[PDB]
Amino acid sequence: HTVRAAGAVLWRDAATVEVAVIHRPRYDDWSLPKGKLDQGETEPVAAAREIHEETGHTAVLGRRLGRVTYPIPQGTKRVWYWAAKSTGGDFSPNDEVDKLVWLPVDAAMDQLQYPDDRKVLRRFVKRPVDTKTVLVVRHGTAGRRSRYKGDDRKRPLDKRGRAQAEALVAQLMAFGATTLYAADRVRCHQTIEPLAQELDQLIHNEPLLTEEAYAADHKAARKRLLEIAGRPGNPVICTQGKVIPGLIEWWCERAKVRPETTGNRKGSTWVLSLSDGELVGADYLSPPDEK
Ligand SMILES: Nc1nc2c([nH]c(=O)n2[C@H]2C[C@H](O)[C@@H](COP(=O)(O)OP(=O)(O)OP(=O)(O)O)O2)c(=O)[nH]1
Ligand SMILES: Nc1nc2c([nH]c(=O)n2[C@H]2C[C@H](O)[C@@H](COP(=O)(O)O)O2)c(=O)[nH]1
Ligand SMILES: [Mg+2]
Repeated sequence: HTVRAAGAVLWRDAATVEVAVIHRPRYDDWSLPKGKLDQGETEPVAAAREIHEETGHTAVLGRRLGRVTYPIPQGTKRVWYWAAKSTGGDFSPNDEVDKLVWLPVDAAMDQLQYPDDRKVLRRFVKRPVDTKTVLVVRHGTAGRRSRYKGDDRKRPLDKRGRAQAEALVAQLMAFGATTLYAADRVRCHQTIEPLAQELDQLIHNEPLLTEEAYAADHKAARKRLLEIAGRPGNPVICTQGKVIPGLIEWWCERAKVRPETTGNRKGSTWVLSLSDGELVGADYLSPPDEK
């Protein structure tokens, strides 16, 4: 049995940056802020909640930093970790967490007592952390293709897919999503419509990013993805199953980035972290209703 948790290396400008290390009186330990997923929570959403609950800080998650596991009475503790840039707040000591110290990486490495937290911190320092983010989303569940030629331009999300679309709002907001783009198919727009209502933002339509256009002109689709990525803000781009794997593989190869996880499920998300226009992380997140 797995106990699922998420946390973060929370950081701010004083690598050279400072990172947050917390102390818990119950264990007398120094460690990284994290906690267990609530019912229906995704890891990124739980990470942001637990940072806020334990440190008092809000944050924007960036690169994923790997997974740690360890034995507990209920079975196995599984913790996924993110880089998270502080967006403000103040720590106040309590019975759960009584100290929080901000330290440069080198000193935080000596403060952290668990080898796996230090392993996480080593990942953190390996690559840039002041990153901008592109979120590539496969649209949610939308029934089965018809017997017709083509892909069914107007086929909508199904009930489950509508629920994925609602659940993706918290998921994508965890990464500071600000701009919205969708391939020219109804089911792509509908997946990011709840987020569009949240942000009060319009969704930019992307005919170059449909399965049909990608198959006809893959180079145009590649050029467009980079064009979207170069704009200010953190874009969400919702497209289709034949399009994403190729685009992600292409970008990872050009950048020599190795994804730690891989998939292509309806409602899944690739978090693409960019520093100075170069890809430094490609993190595949399960659909929000898949564990
Ligand atoms: N934070 C942390 N605790 C660990 C690690 N390895 C490890 O054996 N422990 C120990 C410390 C505790 O005695 C025990 C359970 O603590 P926990 O932090 O995993 O569980 P919890 O439910 O009290 O805390 P949380 O998961 O809600 O934040 O596991 C680790 O890498 N990080
Ligand atoms: N506070 C605390 N620190 C520990 C433990 N195990 C451990 O290796 N360390 C590290 C981190 C601390 O800097 C130091 C603990 O000494 P002080 O309690 O004097 O700070 O050693 C522990 O159980 N409690
Ligand atoms: Mg905790």
